[PDB]
Amino acid sequence: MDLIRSADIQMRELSRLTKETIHLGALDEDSIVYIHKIDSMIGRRNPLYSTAIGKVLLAWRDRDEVKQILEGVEYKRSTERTITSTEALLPVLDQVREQGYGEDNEEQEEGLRCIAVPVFDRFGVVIAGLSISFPTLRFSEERLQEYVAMLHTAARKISAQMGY
Repeated sequence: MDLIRSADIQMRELSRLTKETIHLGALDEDSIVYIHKIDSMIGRRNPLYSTAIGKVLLAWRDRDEVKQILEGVEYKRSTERTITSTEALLPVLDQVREQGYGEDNEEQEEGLRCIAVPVFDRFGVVIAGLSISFPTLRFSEERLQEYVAMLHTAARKISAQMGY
């Protein structure tokens, strides 16, 4: 597929620029599926509500489609920070749409942080999320903003190559 071929190039570029773990994820019913990865030094499945990619796959969607997708989900509290109801998640999705990126701030695993941005198809629907990992510590608003800016560049190229 063309999405993975374009993504592969831009993900290798982010890995080059950042040395971080880069993922490409897509919606599989009521979970995310990792479809590509470039490692720090693919088929894995994860919750929609605790992943940065999950948040971006939902945030631009019709909010009735969202509540539909999330109907079947059994929320599980992984960590202190995990969002564990639809009612708690919908306001988070508002912020994701507003700011243009989604995050997982130790919501799946202590010590793990991820930041993600939407990848659009030719119609403006989010078809994948493109993310960057993180060990949590050296937090810099500056690192976050630089990471978001480079994700957006990468995603816009992938989307353009999709016909967006």
